[PDB]
Amino acid sequence: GEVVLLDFAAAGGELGWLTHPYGKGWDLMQNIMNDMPIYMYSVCNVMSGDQDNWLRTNWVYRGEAERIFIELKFTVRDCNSFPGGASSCKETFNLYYAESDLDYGTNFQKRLFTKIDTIAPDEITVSSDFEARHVKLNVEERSVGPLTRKGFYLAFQDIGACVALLSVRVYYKKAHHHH
Amino acid sequence: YSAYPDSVPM
Repeated sequence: GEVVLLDFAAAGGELGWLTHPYGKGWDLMQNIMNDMPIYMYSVCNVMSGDQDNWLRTNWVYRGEAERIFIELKFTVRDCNSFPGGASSCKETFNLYYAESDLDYGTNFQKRLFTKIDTIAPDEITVSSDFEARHVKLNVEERSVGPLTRKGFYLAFQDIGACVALLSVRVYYKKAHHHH
Repeated sequence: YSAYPDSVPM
């Protein structure tokens, strides 16, 4: 009974998301070391200390969806992997959304976005596991609604973590019927 | 530093 509205990993990086600032913040990457290609948005500016990097989805038409479920899969590297990053490095990132009736296109205005939650890893990836290609994939799900406008965006804010976002799946549950 | 091993820009 689920209807999928957005599926980053299945789209092969063709979804055309928006980054702000463009360049040096979140970057679209692929890993092809495994059976299935892996796609991701990732950032790792853990030494600077003044990071405010944003990632916004394409516009998603809501249709009949009222409550939307947002499933994220991601890795976070241990801040202790980076020497002298005690104050600059973080281990969380933030999830936001915005409802709208039109597509704003390339105009990203973070002032229109509402925070859903801080997203934190149950498992951090330490250096030895990173170097051996054994990353720890975390899964976090949140829901919001009822939605009331024609469409919505999700956005992701990085504040100085070493984070790879590998899956973003948004779905709703079809109305229950009495057989 | 990199967030994910063997990742290459698209």
